[PDB]
Amino acid sequence: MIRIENLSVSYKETLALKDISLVLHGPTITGIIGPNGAGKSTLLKGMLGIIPHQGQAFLDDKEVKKSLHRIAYVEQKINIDYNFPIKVKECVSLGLFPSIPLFRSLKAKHWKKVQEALEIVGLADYAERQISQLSGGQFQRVLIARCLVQEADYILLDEPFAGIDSVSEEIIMNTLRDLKKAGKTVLIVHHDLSKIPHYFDQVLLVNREVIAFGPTKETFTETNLKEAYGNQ
Amino acid sequence: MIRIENLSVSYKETLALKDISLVLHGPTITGIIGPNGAGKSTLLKGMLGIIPHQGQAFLDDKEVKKSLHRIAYVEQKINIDYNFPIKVKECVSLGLFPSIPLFRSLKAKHWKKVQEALEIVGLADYAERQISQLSGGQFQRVLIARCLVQEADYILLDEPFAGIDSVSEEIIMNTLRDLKKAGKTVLIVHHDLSKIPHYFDQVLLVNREVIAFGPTKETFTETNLKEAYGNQLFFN
Amino acid sequence: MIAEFIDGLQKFHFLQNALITAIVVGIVAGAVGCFIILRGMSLMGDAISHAVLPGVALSFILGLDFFIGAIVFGLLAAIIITYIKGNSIIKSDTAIGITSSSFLALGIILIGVAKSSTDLFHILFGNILAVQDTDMFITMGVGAAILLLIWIFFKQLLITSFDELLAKAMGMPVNFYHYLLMVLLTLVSVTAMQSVGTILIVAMLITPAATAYLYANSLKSMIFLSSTFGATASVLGLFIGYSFNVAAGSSIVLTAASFFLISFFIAPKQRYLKLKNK
Amino acid sequence: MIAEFIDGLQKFHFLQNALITAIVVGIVAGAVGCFIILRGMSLMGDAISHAVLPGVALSFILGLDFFIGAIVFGLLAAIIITYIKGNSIIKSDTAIGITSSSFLALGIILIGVAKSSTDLFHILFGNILAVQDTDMFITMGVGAAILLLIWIFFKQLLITSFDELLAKAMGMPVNFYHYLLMVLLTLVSVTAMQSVGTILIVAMLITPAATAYLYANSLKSMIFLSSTFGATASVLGLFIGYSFNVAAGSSIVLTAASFFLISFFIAPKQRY
Ligand SMILES: OC[C@H]1O[C@H](O[C@H]2[C@H](O)[C@@H](O)[C@H](OCCCCCCC3CCCCC3)O[C@@H]2CO)[C@H](O)[C@@H](O)[C@@H]1O
Repeated sequence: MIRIENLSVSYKETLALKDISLVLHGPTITGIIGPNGAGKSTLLKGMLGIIPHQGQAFLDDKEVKKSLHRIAYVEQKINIDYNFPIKVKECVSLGLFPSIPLFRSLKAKHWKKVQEALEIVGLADYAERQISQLSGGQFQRVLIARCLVQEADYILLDEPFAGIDSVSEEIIMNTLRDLKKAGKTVLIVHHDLSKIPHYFDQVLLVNREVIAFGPTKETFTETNLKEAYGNQ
Repeated sequence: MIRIENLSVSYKETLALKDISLVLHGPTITGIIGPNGAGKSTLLKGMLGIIPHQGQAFLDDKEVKKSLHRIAYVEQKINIDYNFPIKVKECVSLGLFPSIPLFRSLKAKHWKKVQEALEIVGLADYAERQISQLSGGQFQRVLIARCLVQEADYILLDEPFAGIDSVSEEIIMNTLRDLKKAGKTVLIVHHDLSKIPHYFDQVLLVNREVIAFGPTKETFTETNLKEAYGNQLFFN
Repeated sequence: MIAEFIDGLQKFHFLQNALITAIVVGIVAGAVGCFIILRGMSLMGDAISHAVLPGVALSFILGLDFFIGAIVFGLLAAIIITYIKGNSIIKSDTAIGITSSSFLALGIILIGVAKSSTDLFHILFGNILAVQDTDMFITMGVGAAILLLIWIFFKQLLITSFDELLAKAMGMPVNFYHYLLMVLLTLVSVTAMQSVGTILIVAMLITPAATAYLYANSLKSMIFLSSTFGATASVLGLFIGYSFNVAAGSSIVLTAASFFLISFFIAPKQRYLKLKNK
Repeated sequence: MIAEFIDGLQKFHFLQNALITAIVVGIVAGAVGCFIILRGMSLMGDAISHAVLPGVALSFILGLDFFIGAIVFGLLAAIIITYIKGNSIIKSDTAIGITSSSFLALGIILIGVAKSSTDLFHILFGNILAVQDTDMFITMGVGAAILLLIWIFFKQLLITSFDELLAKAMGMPVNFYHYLLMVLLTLVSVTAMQSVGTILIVAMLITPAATAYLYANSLKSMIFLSSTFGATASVLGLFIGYSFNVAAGSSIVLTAASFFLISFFIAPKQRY
């Protein structure tokens, strides 16, 4: 369960996000939709405490900021530096870094998870490649593989279906369905309004405030979308 | 008559705009709409030739790039540095600079235009004031006054109604309605889907490609909108 | 201490040339400096100052004019900075850091082989007390040329600095006025070597302008203030160095820095600390 | 040329210490330098070096260790920069330039009262040909401490430089490693006062790193190459300065720049 209380984030003068109170239940694949730049992606950063925010957030009778080991955050591809010298397997292994303490190294059991995570997303033969050499769809699968090795009960993605090939989308989506089958919560910030009932069983419509929230067929309506995107 | 023909743009590898072809007749107040970051704003820059682009655009036979004096561009407020040392009247006077040749200055003739432009937008008392000492609504009206002094036949506004009060919004829209009555094309990239049939008589729905184009009532429909915002993959 | 400084300016010919050169450098560097910090070129101001050194040194041994060498090596740097970015994954700031320090190091080598150790120290740090008449009159000539060039292109430099996107929509050659300021910057750099020296040129550009930026309500007002702060800081620093027997170039910069520090708190626009307090 | 240099390294004592000190500065500045350019701190690297001068100057007057003053005045500059941004209209690049030039001027005056102008030149540009034993052992000691700290927090410095946004989501103290990295930077700065000098430290930080950045396929590989190019440039630079009787500090920088210029064309990644 992801409960939120009066979460707000200020851009500079006006509020980017305004008083978000919500209670999300799992297991689920939930979709955060709405206009670009109007709260979607900020909600995830304010929830995890990545940026300064005014409200609170909880994960199962415990605060989110004291439970970051239970969450896996997958950021947008745009933010990541592709020129940085790093192989695919080394990028995937970054997900294991929290579990490794100081004065310790990655043993053979840890590389087992990296080799298994790549096989799940179909990048076993791209292990020694540089991340600059991969395509947009392939690179998302590396970030999903990096997320899998954390073994989080909660998964937070940010526009993972934005600008990718259909072969990657199939692999990514099948992986997320399996996480829901494993009794885990998936919260995705969707880039547009494509395939809403296919991707998501719960939908959270956002434009500064929460316009609507609930199961897809009920909440993904003509009226709610007009209220969100139409603004006035 | 604006005339776009197979215009394309690429910021980094991928295509921002894909094969834009269009002919816009005026006078009119046309609204460019669609998802934010999909092509709306890039079209005005590609049309004017501010950024590299594969294609050409024309204005009444003659080309756009060889007739920039006939156009006036009003960019977003975010691009402009508010902290820059410049008064309101001095900011409005920048529109006249193309008319002034080298080794020449603004006489009393030109400053009369600036104060009249401010009287139209309702900022005659703010002439001797910093642009930093203004609200979002007021600063937008200064940029519209800066546009008026150019006396352009074509007007391009990038999200002018984004983040302004209703008093400024009405004053700005009255000014643009007067420009329509003068017999001039006003092309505006809108920030959302608010007051579309009220403001615009024509609509240009853009998401990389041109999804729809024509009169508002005919084109501003849920079928066209959901194709744009759904990205050719909208589920009911 | 104040009395004998005024008396020294009446007697000595070297202190007169030190005063006039310090004044002219302070005025012109502060005038150009306004455009440097407004256009976001504070880094480039420091880079070109270093890039000029090898051109000034190479121009000396070949027997050419000092200002010609500064432009060639000044433009060579700007070419490399853009060329590094365009043909590699090396970032902009790293390309500016590598090319500036490399040109600086080259300049020290070229000066060492030809001229003495004292000459290198003076080129890097100042020697305001030993400027010849020919150097003074050329400084006034090139300094006045810089000012009247800005006066002619004031309207064009205004729009391009404030709103470059509007300038492109009007069909203005924005690249022309960018290179104009960099041509002016090199002329200021070689001029500023006399007072503050190669190492502290950047200070005379940005520090007076930054101080004037806290007060000014217009570009014309900002240039006037930036030149006044620069000129005043140049005079006080000369008075400090000559009297107390300390580095004149550093005293001039510290005086400018103290004007900024004082202005940082007492300026009307800075007194919007009340906004953040509540 | 080469025979005279090898003969000099056996008979002359300062040339032995000049070689050893130049190796250590080249290795450590190369390793730290990798993190500087990858995180986009090349500008801040130059400013911190200038901010070290008043600390090292004031440290000699009070009779304290140079490292204490450098860390204090080094981080003071960084604190002033952010303070200028947050409490004024002045932008970042202007604020960095103002504080570094102001601190450098403050350092020149503070050196002027206690030390002479020849000492100012040595702190600012090298004195590679006259480093003492006590200075060499301190350099090797502090240089080893920098390499150890990087080795201990390698995974933590890796993840924060590459994907800081993920490190924040994991709950890592991202600011701690940012300040740790700036402490290493200030330790290299005072260490570099006996080879290239205060003014040309940035060159030995970023240029060997940027050269290694053209070849490297990992951070570990990059640090190895950056330290190799840093060490080799420091050796050949000393050979040039010794043989032709010219500024060795500058000769070391030009040698590092020449490797970069060559690597710009011949590198596999630059070709494809
Ligand atoms: O060349 C002969 C001169 O050489 C020295 O003076 C030199 C000295 O080596 C250096 O300390 C200073 O550098 C000042 C800065 C040099 C950079 C170029 C300055 C530009 C300024 C614009 C006009 C052209 C010179 O120059 C003076 C002469 O002026 C000695 O004082 C003396 O032998 C003689 O007066």
